Amino acid sequence: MSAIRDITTEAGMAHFEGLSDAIVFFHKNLCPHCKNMEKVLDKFGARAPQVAISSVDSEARPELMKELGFERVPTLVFIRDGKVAKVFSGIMNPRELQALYASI
Repeated sequence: MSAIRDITTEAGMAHFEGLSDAIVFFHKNLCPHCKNMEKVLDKFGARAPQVAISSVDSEARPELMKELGFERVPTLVFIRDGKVAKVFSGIMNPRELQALYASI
């Protein structure tokens, strides 16, 4: 129902271009807001077992977030069909995570 932890070795474009479904939450150790994303992604994964949610430690891979299109507040990135279908920077709730996901 949850897998939220760094997957830098499975988050490169080289296999992300060949995946079917993947979610990755970008974050930093110095971040009050990043907490909320864990709480809501837990309840999302528990309602969406077929998709896997990990994190990425963006502070220790600042080029990976940059090439994936961003450099800002905590960000949710969504892979579908062997490409990035969404990049969302900012806060969400689980009910809206479900709606965003189901819309992709």
